[PDB]
Amino acid sequence: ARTKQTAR
Amino acid sequence: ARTKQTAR
Amino acid sequence: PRRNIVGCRISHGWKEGDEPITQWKGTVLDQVPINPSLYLVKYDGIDCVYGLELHRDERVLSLKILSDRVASSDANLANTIIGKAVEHMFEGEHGSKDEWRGMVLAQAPIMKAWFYITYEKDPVLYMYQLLDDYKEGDLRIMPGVVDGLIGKHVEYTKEDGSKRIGMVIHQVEAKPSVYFIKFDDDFHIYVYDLVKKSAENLYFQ
Amino acid sequence: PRRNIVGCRISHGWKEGDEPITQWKGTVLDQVPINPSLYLVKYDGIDCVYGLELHRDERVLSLKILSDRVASSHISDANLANTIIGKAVEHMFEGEHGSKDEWRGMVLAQAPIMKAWFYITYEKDPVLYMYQLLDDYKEGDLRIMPGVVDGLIGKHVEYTKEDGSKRIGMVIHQVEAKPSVYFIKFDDDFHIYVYDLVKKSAENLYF
Repeated sequence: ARTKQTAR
Repeated sequence: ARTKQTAR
Repeated sequence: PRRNIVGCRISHGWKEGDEPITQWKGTVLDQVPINPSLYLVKYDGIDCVYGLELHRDERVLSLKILSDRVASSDANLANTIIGKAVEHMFEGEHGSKDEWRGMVLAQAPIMKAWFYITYEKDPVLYMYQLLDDYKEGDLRIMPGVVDGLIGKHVEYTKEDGSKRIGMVIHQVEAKPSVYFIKFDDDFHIYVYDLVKKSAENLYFQ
Repeated sequence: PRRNIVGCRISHGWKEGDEPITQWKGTVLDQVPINPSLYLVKYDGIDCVYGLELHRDERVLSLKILSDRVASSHISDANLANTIIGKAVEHMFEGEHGSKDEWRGMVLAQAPIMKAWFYITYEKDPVLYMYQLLDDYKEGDLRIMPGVVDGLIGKHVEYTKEDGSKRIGMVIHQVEAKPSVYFIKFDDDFHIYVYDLVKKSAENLYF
């Protein structure tokens, strides 16, 4: 599945 | 087919 | 509001001039965001979409909600006609051809089986269940965007010399050079494609 | 006058605080009719939608229209798209420590311009995201789970902060497929916040 992004 | 309408 | 009307069935009396009061029934399609006094209405048995200030307009009598808004159809087929130039076949005398060049604009709000469409020789807003026309062979598919235009006042000079005043109320997503204009002196929704020469007389403010 | 940028690819520098100054690329989705200084943008490689006053925001450096790729896209199967639009979903993402997490959410609409992409928001992260969700769906990563107010567009709203003072914003859109759901832009942030007025998670909104 997709990887959650870090906040930028 | 449909028929074009006049004003009321 | 105490009671919403967008998406509801409504009825009201209509009193224009000194004609006998008649009764109208229809479905409220949309409340224009840039001018929320203005509503777009589809009246039963009437092809052209009405723009009416349903609360302000003195001709609108005894406005009633007949029933509240409810929940919401080949979308793939719908998508093949949306935004397309078309030849739309109507019937003239004794079933003869009465074919009109036009543009399918969008699926209508609320009444999703219905489509917004306008015509090159009659550039106002109509609604039909066009997939029925299509399946019957009566809709043939044929082979200028401005920043910040929504809400702008618009005018052009009439033949009479006077100015016709209105406002830009909507942009068509499938064809973004195409806008809806409501003029103060009429109930139709006028549809202009700003790419076309037929639009060059409009002045915006 | 100024040139339209809606539906265009764009590029600009970005200078905020002491953060590294970088060059951004993206696609303009929307010029908000009720506040036309505000544009919604999908930036390349960034999942959350940005609301920016692109011509006024001092963080934006030298806005340019690009011509590197076609901006728009369309949906493969509109019927399939209609089965997920308006639905509560479990949207799978990889977990921080292995396995996958079900992120509870709501598919809101196909995005403008980038029509192969869908607007979606999440119970635990109620801002506006965009993904090509039919890809997730085909891979088994999107599962369907088994307060409307007229005249709200443009209304000012405030949200109660834990710090005690009010967060100030504006209602900019109503979701067609779920008309109790609205988009809100707050003055202090670029995210587009999504609220469902039928839910208790909205009781904190004051109009």
